[PDB]
Amino acid sequence: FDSTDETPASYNLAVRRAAPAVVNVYNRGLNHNQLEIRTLGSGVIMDQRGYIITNKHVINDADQIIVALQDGRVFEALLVGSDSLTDLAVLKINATGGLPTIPINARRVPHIGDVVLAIGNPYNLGQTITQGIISATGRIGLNPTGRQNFLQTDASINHGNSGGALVNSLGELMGINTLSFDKSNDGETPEGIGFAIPFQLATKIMDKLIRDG
Amino acid sequence: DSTDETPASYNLAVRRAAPAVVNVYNRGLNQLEIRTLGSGVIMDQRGYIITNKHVINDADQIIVALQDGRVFEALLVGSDSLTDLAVLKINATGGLPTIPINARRVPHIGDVVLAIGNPYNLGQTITQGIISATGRTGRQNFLQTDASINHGNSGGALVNSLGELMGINTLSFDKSNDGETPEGIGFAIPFQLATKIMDKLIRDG
Amino acid sequence: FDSTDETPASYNLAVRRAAPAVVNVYNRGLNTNSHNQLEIRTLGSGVIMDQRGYIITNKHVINDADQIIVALQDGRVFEALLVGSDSLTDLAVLKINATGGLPTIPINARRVPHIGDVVLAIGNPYNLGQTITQGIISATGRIGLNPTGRQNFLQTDASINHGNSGGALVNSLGELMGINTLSFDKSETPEGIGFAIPFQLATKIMDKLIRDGR
Repeated sequence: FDSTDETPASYNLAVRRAAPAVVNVYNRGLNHNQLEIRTLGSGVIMDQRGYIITNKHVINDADQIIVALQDGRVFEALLVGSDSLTDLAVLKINATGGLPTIPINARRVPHIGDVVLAIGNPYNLGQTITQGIISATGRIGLNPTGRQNFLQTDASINHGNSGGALVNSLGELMGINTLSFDKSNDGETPEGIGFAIPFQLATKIMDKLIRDG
Repeated sequence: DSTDETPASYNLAVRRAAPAVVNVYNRGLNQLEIRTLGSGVIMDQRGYIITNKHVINDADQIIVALQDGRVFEALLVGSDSLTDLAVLKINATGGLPTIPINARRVPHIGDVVLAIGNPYNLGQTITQGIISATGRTGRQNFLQTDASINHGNSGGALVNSLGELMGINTLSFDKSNDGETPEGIGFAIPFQLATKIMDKLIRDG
Repeated sequence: FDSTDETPASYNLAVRRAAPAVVNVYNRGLNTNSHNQLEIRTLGSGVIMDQRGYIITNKHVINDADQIIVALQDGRVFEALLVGSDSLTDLAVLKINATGGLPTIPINARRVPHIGDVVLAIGNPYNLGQTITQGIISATGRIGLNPTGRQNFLQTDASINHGNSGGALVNSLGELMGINTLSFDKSETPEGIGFAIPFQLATKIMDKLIRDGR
């Protein structure tokens, strides 16, 4: 066979569309005049004004919040506001050049079985893309998350992924990665159970935090 | 503008297969509480359900919960320790969703598969992997998969992108080497074998 | 008309093309406690690179071997000779002598691996037998300094376990992307973080070791 003309199966289109808007978020603290990285996570640039969604846990008790873009630009971020109920926080960067923004299709309904990519900075390795599916789109009854509206996914999520993007194969934002199941019942480590705040809610909470705080 | 583009998805398989995958509760006298939980697959309109033997062992009461909200008390038809399969029976009156079965489908290594079950009682969960290997003390024959399988997935379904049953999820490899956790190594009883075991158990033979 | 031809989504084509060329590699040492018998000390994977019987594996799989055994998926078993190893890249080259035709790994020298490409990892984790796992290319290298200490690793979330080392990472076409080498294993258990030597570097090192042995 000659595969030179065949095309490898790929979600690179989604990567090129979405990944430039996903940032590395650095929670710096003083411990001396010199600042040190205390926590790191990810964030998503939502619009051209410089508003960024991240996770509240990532940015709590920060003396300085740093945002690093995949294009090499580094900004100091301002905390616009945070919501403990949803674990979301909004940041603001002041930029000249123009900013990459996350694709959002407000009319897209996420479906269970949809291929998704998680985009973030696990263990400070640098931007990482992982692939899974939507395992669930919320819950009707009471469940161990205590919430009714999480997207669940088996796209590998690690420490440093929090605040980052979950996108479909088109690069459209599905959710903001927030949690990974860790409760081992009998020695066994949970595998491929992760949670994201649905994009519709993330949009709404951002808008309210921008205007109110 | 991706408005008319179509997201890559295995939702078709989900719609076809997931309604037939049930939550299995091993309940024990407390009053009455949940002891072990797993999953099960509704195999036919008669109300016969395949599950895992370790899920239902020593139960005072076996409860089966469907995704449509119906809850039934299940009766233990029989179990097979050699294959770790058990058959349950619920009230078939009122119509039941059943698992798609293609008896002529040959499972191939590299086939995309979805695992369907109730891990950690989170509610029905779909995970995606591929068939990693086939034909895997013990003389058992398994399909191996990297579709994430967790405590509570046992007795549940492994299906292909068409929603056709490939196997019954049974085991997750956890044998560490130099102090490390295995990732993406899971085992399912092939559907042909499971069907055979179910038939024998129903006959009581 | 009653039997239609719908087929499930599958990477079986890549499997059929690539998997025959991925071998199980056994590092065997003789012990002086049981009748000078050879026993397995380490196991990994390897990739048959050309018809002559040259095989890429990881250096750490074949370190201190009294005997290196190579097992093919068709059932053939060979004693391999160590051609050479490179500690800088953790690659080793083996040589087998076969009468029949050997299966070889598909290589497209003009293929550029892209982040998001579907990949399959092929190897022998925990001596279960050849195992195929599926992920994507998570990253194709790093510009900045990072915890791996290196700049050219392909990162992947295709599940990699003990025994996968020296084995193949291929795309959906069966074309070699890299040689699986490392897993991020200890700090929280990391999930879906694995590393492969890019096929271009693996090919350059192999040719060097075949020519010189160094």
